[PDB]
Amino acid sequence: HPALRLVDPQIQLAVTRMVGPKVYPIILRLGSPLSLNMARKTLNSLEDKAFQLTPIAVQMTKLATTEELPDEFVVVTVK
Amino acid sequence: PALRLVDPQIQLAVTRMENAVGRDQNNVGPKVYPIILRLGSPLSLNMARKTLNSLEDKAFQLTPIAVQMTKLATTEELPDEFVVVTVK
Ligand SMILES: CCCCCCCC
Repeated sequence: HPALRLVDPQIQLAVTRMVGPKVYPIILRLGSPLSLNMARKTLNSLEDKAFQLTPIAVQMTKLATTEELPDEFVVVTVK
Repeated sequence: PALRLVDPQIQLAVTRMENAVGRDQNNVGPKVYPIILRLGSPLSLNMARKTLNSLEDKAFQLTPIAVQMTKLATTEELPDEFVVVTVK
């Protein structure tokens, strides 16, 4: 019943292990939902530094027709 | 759940198409960030290329990809710029 969902092309997957860094579109077969946080060590004190997590809102159109699928991509599956 | 550290073979690519003001920020390239999983429900990853190009229905060649992820225990193991993927 989970229909394939296409992640918009500002979020892609770089796979160096198969042939150099290659960006690949992302398909999601969501079983459980999924969030996406950007982490940087920019909460600088006088001595330490902390991590701030700014969530990234990823737009996910669900796939209408399988003809829309690209020639090549990666399928991330969440159970 | 526990924090796994995906090895540099697999990283997230994020492109800033514009700026905050909408300034056309093209020809600057993507930005690759190491991935870390707040992994609850387990996760899979398959490369896919189209095959069976006899027009009938388009088919895809799903070759699984080995996700080498290492459990992290210290903060200096954590880079100063990364991405956290959270699954329930
Ligand atoms: C919304 C992007 C999901 C990327 C998951 C990558 C896990 C190796």
